[PDB]
Amino acid sequence: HLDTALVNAGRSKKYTQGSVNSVIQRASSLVFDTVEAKKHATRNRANGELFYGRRGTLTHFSLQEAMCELEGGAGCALFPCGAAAVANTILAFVEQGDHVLMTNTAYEPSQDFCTKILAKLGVTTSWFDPLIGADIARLVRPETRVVFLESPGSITMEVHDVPAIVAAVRQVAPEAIIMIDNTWAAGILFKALDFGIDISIQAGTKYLIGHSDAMVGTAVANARCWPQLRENAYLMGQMLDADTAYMTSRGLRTLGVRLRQHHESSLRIAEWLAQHPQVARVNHPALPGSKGHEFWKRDFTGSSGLFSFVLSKRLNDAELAEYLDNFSLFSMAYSWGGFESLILANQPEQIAHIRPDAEVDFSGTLIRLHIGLENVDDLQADLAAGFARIV
Amino acid sequence: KHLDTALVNAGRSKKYTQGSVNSVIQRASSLVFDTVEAKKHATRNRANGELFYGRRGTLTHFSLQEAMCELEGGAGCALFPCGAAAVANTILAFVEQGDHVLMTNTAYEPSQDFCTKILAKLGVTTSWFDPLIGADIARLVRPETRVVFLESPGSITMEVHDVPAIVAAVRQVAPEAIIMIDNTWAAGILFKALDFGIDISIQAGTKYLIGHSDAMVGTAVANARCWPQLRENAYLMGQMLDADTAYMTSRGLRTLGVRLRQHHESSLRIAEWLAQHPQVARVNHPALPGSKGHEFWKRDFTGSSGLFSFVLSKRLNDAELAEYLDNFSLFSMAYSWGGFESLILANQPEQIAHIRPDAEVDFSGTLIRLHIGLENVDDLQADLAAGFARIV
Ligand SMILES: [Cl-]
Ligand SMILES: [Cl-]
Ligand SMILES: [Cl-]
Ligand SMILES: [Cl-]
Repeated sequence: HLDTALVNAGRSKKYTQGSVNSVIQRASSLVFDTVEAKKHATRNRANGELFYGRRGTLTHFSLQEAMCELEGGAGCALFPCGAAAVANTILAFVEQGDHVLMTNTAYEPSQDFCTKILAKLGVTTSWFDPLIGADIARLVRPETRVVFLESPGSITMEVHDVPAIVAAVRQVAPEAIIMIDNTWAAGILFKALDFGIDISIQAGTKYLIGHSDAMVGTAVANARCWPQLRENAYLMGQMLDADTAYMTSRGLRTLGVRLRQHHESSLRIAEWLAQHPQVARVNHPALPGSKGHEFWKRDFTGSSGLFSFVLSKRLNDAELAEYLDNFSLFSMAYSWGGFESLILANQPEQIAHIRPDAEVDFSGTLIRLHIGLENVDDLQADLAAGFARIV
Repeated sequence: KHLDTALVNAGRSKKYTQGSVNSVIQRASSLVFDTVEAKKHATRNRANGELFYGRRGTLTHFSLQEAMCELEGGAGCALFPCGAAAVANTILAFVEQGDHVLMTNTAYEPSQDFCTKILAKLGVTTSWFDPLIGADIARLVRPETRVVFLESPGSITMEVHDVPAIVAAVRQVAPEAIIMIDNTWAAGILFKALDFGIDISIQAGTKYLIGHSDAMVGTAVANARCWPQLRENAYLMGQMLDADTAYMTSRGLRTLGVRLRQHHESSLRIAEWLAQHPQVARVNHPALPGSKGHEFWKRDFTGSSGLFSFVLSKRLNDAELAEYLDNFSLFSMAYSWGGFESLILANQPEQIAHIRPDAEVDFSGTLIRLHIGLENVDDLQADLAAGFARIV
């Protein structure tokens, strides 16, 4: 069962050496006792033998083993943050002339990587609606090489129909590299590699770490794509420091108890918001009526704590400040996936600007919440006080 | 005023240290905005030293960036998870499809491999030059040459560029070229690259900045002209350094003086002895007279580090290689360098020839690269002497 796997994944004796957790091996240089030992390490430098710190130490090997088991992949590449994982995993599979097909609900830095970096390297990008399902077939070009998913979407939380998207992509381009940003699910609430996706990318920064105090990107690839991902990310010098690798493994151990609380609390708050006269719409994958909710219920095994809702009106700048500045428990900050609750606002035109090939369908101010581990009645009380300030 | 005082103090402003000697370690992704106005101010200054997002940095990163900018005389310092990431992403930040990169053929092998295995498929071509080409590099600059990549001394074989001659030649034919250098051997301070008209000085902080072989970090200090593009394009690739390693890099600066002076004295003494040794055909140490580009090192550097190489009087067969390398008492076989301990590695001539693109090597003996650590220099010499005894 998954809770037993979260506790045990990666904690083999060769990495833990008697402690419960892996050792922390801090290292650039790794010492070869003999020429024959150096030859053996050289041959196995991509297969978990100590060779060089850029390839990893015992601590990295342990985390890689854990992520491969939890996400069901053949290998796991480590990056200094989620944006690095997205950028470098896409880059590992394109050449000049290739085309990228990305959901227009992709995390904004992911879009910006395509339009600002890939574009000047001769790699084009086009977009698709997250609910496009099987109609994505007509958007696959002869030169399309990567299809990039993100389910639920960033900020607006639309859930893909991945079985329909994958089936349609494979009909037109069987050898396409299908990737997903699986951060919201922490890679475990949606088993992407079981759905025909080639690579599952996460900002471990969010729920894997779970305490908002470390940054880490991971990419777990199937056997078909792992050697190319591994070697091309390595050619860009991509790695994670040993101590953060340790903290990522450590975060796995409480991921189950944390996510169950994030799910329980955020769904309760979402249900209350959906009955609220000052709320026009609630974008929570687990709430019935939300875009792609039926796909979430069929394809996911749980929910995390991040969602959004649209207010009944567009706040003016004075109301936005009166609303946001005076919360007692919710804090304004970027990122999410930690133990504390956060709030951020976007006006409709701010979302429209980052929805290429699409138009927004709401006019109220959008509020994105991360529901942390605080008492749910206290968080509700905080939100209710905010509603009172803008009524 | 002097460098040792700067190494002790660089980056240790009270806003970062907050009462302790060293900067605080601020571990964060989320950084909290008290008000909408505060978020607006942070957003405007997210590339200007104001707390905004962990990917941009915390106080710990700002402290290190301030120190690197001061020590290397730059306008900004980008941070990367290792030196190879700094090289790959600093080159990538300036190239576009159709561009050409002109790189010394003595570049660090992973830097070459990035050019030929990543850049090539992105429509960016790379060609090479001999490290001693000097002013004759002009004829190699193409209309599409965007980056000129130096590494002085070179990897393994330690040839020192004539940077003034190279830079003047490039500027004459392509003044808008981005001139970069991998300045790792100098720890960015023994050769003040940005004072020589180089645009960006890159370092594997992994080596002498960290100084204990237990953290990986890359840095790239850019001049005012190139800093905004380096910064924003490295950021779009998600390049950053964890807060704790940033702290350890700043911490390493504090002993960088006493360490480098010991590495210099010990390695030059060993090089001088190797140069008199009948079992040694050539000593590649930038500080040793007669070494390739030594006169440029003496004119343009202010010190030496502890990494160098020498060529044996013969090519060792595989049995001799094991007998030699396996039985050292103090020197250890490992990659990397710049730590407190001494290391040894061997390369056959054809191995080096393979990583000298469009070029041949000019020696036939087995090449031995040494990093001279902080051990007693007489002990290290005796260890080498015992090694010579095994292959005589
Ligand atoms: Cl195909
Ligand atoms: Cl965010
Ligand atoms: Cl020019
Ligand atoms: Cl090395």
